Amino acid sequence: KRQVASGRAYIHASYNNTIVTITDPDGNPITWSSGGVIGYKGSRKGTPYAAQLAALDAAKKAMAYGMQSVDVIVRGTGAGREQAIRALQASGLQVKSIVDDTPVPHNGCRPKKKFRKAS
Amino acid sequence: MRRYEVNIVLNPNLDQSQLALEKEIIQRALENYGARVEKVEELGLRRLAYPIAKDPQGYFLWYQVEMPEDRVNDLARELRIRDNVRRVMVVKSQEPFLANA
Amino acid sequence: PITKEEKQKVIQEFARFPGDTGSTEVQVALLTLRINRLSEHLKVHKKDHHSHRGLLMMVGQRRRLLRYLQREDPERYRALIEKLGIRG
Amino acid sequence: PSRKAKVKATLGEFDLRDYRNVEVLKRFLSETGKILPRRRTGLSAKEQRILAKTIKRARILGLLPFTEKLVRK
RNA sequence: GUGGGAGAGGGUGGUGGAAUUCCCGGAGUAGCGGUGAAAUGCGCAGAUACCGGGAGGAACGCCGAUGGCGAAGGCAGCCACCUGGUCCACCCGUGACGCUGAGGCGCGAAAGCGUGGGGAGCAAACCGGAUUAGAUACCCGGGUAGUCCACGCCCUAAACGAUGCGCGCUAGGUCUCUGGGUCUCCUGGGGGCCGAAGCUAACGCGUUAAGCGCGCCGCCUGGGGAGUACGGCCGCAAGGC
Ligand SMILES: [K+]
Ligand SMILES: [K+]
Ligand SMILES: [Mg+2]
Ligand SMILES: [Mg+2]
Ligand SMILES: [Mg+2]
Ligand SMILES: [Mg+2]
Ligand SMILES: [Mg+2]
Ligand SMILES: [Mg+2]
Ligand SMILES: [Mg+2]
Ligand SMILES: [Mg+2]
Ligand SMILES: [Mg+2]
Ligand SMILES: [Mg+2]
Ligand SMILES: [Mg+2]
Ligand SMILES: [Mg+2]
Ligand SMILES: [Mg+2]
Ligand SMILES: [Mg+2]
Ligand SMILES: [Mg+2]
Ligand SMILES: [Mg+2]
Ligand SMILES: [Mg+2]
Ligand SMILES: [Mg+2]
Ligand SMILES: [Mg+2]
Ligand SMILES: [Mg+2]
Ligand SMILES: [Mg+2]
Ligand SMILES: [Mg+2]
Ligand SMILES: [Mg+2]
Ligand SMILES: [Mg+2]
Ligand SMILES: [Mg+2]
Ligand SMILES: [Mg+2]
Ligand SMILES: [Mg+2]
Ligand SMILES: [Mg+2]
Repeated sequence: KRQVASGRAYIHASYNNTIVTITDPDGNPITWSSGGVIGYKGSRKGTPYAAQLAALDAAKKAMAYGMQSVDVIVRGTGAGREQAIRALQASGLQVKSIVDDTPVPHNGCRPKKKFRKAS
Repeated sequence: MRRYEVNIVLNPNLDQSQLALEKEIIQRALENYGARVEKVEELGLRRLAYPIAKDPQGYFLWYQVEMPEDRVNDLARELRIRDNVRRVMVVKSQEPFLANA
Repeated sequence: PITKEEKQKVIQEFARFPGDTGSTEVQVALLTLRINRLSEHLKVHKKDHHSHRGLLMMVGQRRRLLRYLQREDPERYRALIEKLGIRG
Repeated sequence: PSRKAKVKATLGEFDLRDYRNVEVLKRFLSETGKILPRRRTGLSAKEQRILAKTIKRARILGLLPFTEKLVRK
């Protein structure tokens, strides 16, 4: 119960899952979705197809709020990052722009051993 | 005594009176710490590349000075005591290094 | 630090004649200058070892020059020590 | 890699030690706030070395960005 | 000596932005996370994803290099102060004042020790999930010491160029960092690569010698036993020599 009609779409994509939030111009979310929000449970959440389904689900739930045009912002590198963006463009939502906001430290914190040989 | 440059970034939302006040305080601290002002440049309000103290702009002051280096750090500390002073950067002066010469 | 008027002052103090820069007396004088300043610097900053090496080197140089002067003309040597007030 | 050319080639005779000059310095940063490598800057060893310093200074002052957001991903 | 230079060389105090964690608030709801696949775990006391604010600690992206500095260990945000070494130009001063260096003294990565702080992230030990014939381990979730600071110890290493320091001599070529110059190029100091002569068992080294020489120091004398035993010295201990 809003009637936003213009907003932001955050695609946060890791290798294990893709979660898509859709928010008002001030960044407060409205609806969100993910691999697990659709049927998938295990590794399949990190699929590009699951990313497509997530983006589309999120966008559908968004257009339920009377959403029309969004600004897409992408965080993270993973399979189905781009596929999430593609699903979003094809969604019927008008995509005004795409941005990579993916956070990186300037040598801040010690990574886990998996992520070592880095800082 | 050595030649320095004092960069000062202030609150753009200051009115005339309070601004004149802050500048007065800067002058007084500068003099009290033994600095002589060779040249001063007031750039005014400028767009920052990122918010400083929540605010997208800043008020720029530039003072080329000479002073007793053993007293330099303190001066900067003094300059930062004020609340309305957002940035202070004191720099050892240098001869201009040109490319395309 | 050591500025130019200071250094020139000590140079013209220990010179053996006008124009003398690098005679043994003047060198021992300059080394005493730098050593004193540096040891004062190391009175605080006890944890700066990289400078302390410098101190060792300067002391070494001074002691070798003095050893030379003692060997050559004992009078100029006694004079130098009495003037600067070193050793002990 | 570096397919246009030489940031240095298009520019006037400028002070590399002026951190207060935004106009000239902004040309040495990429789309993101990252400082351009030598291929792009066209500068020399100590030239580049000085530029890095003055840029970092300008960043501290608030005149130049530390980092930016990439567009059209 | 005078006049210039480059530099993550060292010490003290400041200070900047990104990120992580935690806390407060807003919005939002059914999962998140994690793997080869999973489970533990976390989430309806509302998590994850998004926004704003706050606290705190630690490390400094791009620049960044096949780069620079240091005797070595090692040194990287920015600012100032204090300070070491070094290179060049002038050819000004001293007049062999030199080299090496057993002992001694000091410095000495990481881990470790003592006292007191600090503790975000990481993480020996430990506690769980899995995998496996079994899993102690690899993989996943937690996690204490520790990692950080001060003061005091410890003295080790693939402390590596596996190449002691100094000086003189013996083709060049090519890239590079930093000075000077009559600045296409010559000249000086570093860092690389290909190679003359020569050396080497070979690999390779080759004006940054592993070549030709001189000086001085340290060292080696088949493998295992064994860097063990005994003794001594050092250490709070671990332990070291
Ligand atoms: K050895
Ligand atoms: K030149
Ligand atoms: Mg998954
Ligand atoms: Mg569209
Ligand atoms: Mg303030
Ligand atoms: Mg330094
Ligand atoms: Mg923060
Ligand atoms: Mg909350
Ligand atoms: Mg449960
Ligand atoms: Mg409920
Ligand atoms: Mg805390
Ligand atoms: Mg090393
Ligand atoms: Mg110096
Ligand atoms: Mg002469
Ligand atoms: Mg003579
Ligand atoms: Mg020696
Ligand atoms: Mg002794
Ligand atoms: Mg140690
Ligand atoms: Mg330690
Ligand atoms: Mg301890
Ligand atoms: Mg952990
Ligand atoms: Mg673990
Ligand atoms: Mg060569
Ligand atoms: Mg060379
Ligand atoms: Mg050379
Ligand atoms: Mg041959
Ligand atoms: Mg060769
Ligand atoms: Mg035998
Ligand atoms: Mg042993
Ligand atoms: Mg051993």
